[PDB]
Amino acid sequence: RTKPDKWIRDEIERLDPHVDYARIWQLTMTYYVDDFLMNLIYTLGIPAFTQPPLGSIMMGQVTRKAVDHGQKRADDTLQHFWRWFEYGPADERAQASLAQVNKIHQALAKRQPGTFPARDVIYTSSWIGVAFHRLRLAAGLPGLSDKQRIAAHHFWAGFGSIFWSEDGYVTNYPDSFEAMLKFVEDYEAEDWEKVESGRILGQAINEQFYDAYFPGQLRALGEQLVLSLQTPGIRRLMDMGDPDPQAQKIVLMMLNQYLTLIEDVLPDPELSRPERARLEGIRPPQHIDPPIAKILCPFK
Amino acid sequence: ARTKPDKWIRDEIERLDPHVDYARIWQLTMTYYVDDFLMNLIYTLGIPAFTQPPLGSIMMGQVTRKAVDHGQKRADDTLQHFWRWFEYGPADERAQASLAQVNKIHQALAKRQPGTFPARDVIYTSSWIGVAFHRLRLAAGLPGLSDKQRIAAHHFWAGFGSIFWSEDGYVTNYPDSFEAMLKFVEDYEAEDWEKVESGRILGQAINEQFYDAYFPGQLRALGEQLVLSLQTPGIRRLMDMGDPDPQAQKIVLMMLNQYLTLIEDVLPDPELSRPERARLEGIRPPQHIDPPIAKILCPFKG
Ligand code: HEM
Ligand code: HEM
Ligand SMILES: [Cl-]
Ligand SMILES: [Cl-]
Ligand SMILES: [Cl-]
Repeated sequence: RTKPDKWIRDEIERLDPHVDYARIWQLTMTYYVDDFLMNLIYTLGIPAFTQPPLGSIMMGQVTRKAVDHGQKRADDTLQHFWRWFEYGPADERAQASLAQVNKIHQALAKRQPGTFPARDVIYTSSWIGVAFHRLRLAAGLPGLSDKQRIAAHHFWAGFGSIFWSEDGYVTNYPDSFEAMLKFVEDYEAEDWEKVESGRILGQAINEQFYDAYFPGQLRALGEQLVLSLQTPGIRRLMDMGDPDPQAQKIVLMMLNQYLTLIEDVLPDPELSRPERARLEGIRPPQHIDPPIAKILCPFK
Repeated sequence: ARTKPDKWIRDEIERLDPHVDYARIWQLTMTYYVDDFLMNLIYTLGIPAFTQPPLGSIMMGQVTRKAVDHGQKRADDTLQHFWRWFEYGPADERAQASLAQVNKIHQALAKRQPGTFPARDVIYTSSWIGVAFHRLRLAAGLPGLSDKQRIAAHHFWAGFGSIFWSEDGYVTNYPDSFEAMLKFVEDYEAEDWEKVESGRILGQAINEQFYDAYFPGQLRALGEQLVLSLQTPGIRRLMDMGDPDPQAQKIVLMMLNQYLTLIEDVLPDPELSRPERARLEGIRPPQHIDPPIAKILCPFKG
């Protein structure tokens, strides 16, 4: 062992959340978090991101990638997310990945105008920046600490500034973590039109998670986990159904206990998950190097 | 298309006669709610128990080396037999022909190293398996096997005993009840077994197979707490496994309690046993490949 059994909490406490926001987000989102939890977040996220009809149409009907190749879509998305999370928006390795995502979105926008308003870039990024926070609160665990919240804000405000939308690069971002939460909650309270494309996509997204981590007879358990964590508003909008009240209390407690065990009790990891992944003989699919492009709009 | 009611397994046991239908009751106890993960957990807890006698850890760890050098294959190969026995029971030719193969294996091993397969150890090992889920449940704060499950488990393993070869002959004189099986297991585990390096080496390779299969990379620590929380204090000391972190132990035992509660009491019962489910998959899962068999020499009588 190179490090003390407990060092992550302490190292965050030592850092400045206004300067070291990249490092704090990395410590928050890439050490205790593994491929399973990161997949859980993506699974909860895509149906949130696609509350606008044009988004569920785009993914579910137009490209079909989530429906016909759900596993590849999940792996492809996460290759980018892990890279961003490891290095942050000031780093060229993350920026060149984002440049590729911007190029993808730009071509999609020509196929279907109105799919990429800045509103949705703010929402999606804000969702991700508060995701683990909200998941923890749903499981009865404490929210992110003061420094984690401030860092998460600066991290996502930073990525916002280099994130393309049909309204241009996202210059005017929520002002604080609390402002990100309120944006996400306000957006989720909007009167989105309910559409069959949303149901179809939500189901394909859910099934990817089940197929990866809860195969065969385990499906039912995995379903309770997702339906226990997905917001009531998004479940209704996408016809996902509702958790069994008894199962929900149990699965949330099990998630609570697992996170408690790895955070408070068992030794902290010495390396981030991406680092661990790059030591494996075969590169795990979520940790393959994302495709990159020319950096057009550099971080300021 | 649900074919069965959400809850039918408990009720089916309740309708059965544990003195006649013991094979079916054991099947309902050990092959529906149990999956490959839990079955692997039972194997992992079992081998170091079975090898408390030095000659057993020597045989597996030094002589054949299979559990040390090919742990995953050993686990799969053992469980192919266990699932088959559990699905059909000792009165069934399919299980008998598998056991005949295991008897042949043990017979050749016993010639290589006499004293490795006394009736004592066949009784202990089979009794350990017959009370394994019972003890695991009690360790996790759940109720033990029900009246009929206990009776059936006894008859099941008494039956297998009668066709199980040992160096003292086929095991005719078996513990007389579930309670007697539990006391035999407890008495054996209280014995003053000689502590030997072969035991440490084997116990650690057994543990590592489980970690490698279900708790890879950073998950290992969690997997270790699970095993060390369930393994008996006596066997941990004997095999230098160490002791669980008291905080982690309480957490992992509650998580196991809750998972079993969820699948048993809350979520719909499975419609098919795990072997049945397994035989529907495009590729046969390794635990559920049909075991190697031999000619039935000593047929079940009862
Ligand atoms: C909100 C509206 C958005 C829509 C409708 C959308 C849709 C898509 C589509 C259609 C793809 C191509 C793969 C496919 O056919 O499914 C894609 C790729 C991607 N998007 Fe978005 N996106 C949106 C916003 C965002 C945001 C805000 C992020 C990140 C913060 C993001 C991250 C990605 C990544 C990393 C990929 C690459 C995945 C792959 O190559 O399959 N998207 N998106
Ligand atoms: C009492 C001491 C026992 C010892 C030392 C022992 C040892 C062994 C050995 C060495 C093998 C061959 C595979 C290897 O190289 O590891 C084997 C096979 C097997 N034994 Fe035993 N055994 C014992 C008792 C039992 C009992 C009581 C059962 C079941 C109730 C059992 C079930 C099996 C099965 C299913 C196999 C086949 C696994 C394979 O082919 O890899 N053993 N045993
Ligand atoms: Cl953070
Ligand atoms: Cl299954
Ligand atoms: Cl890892």
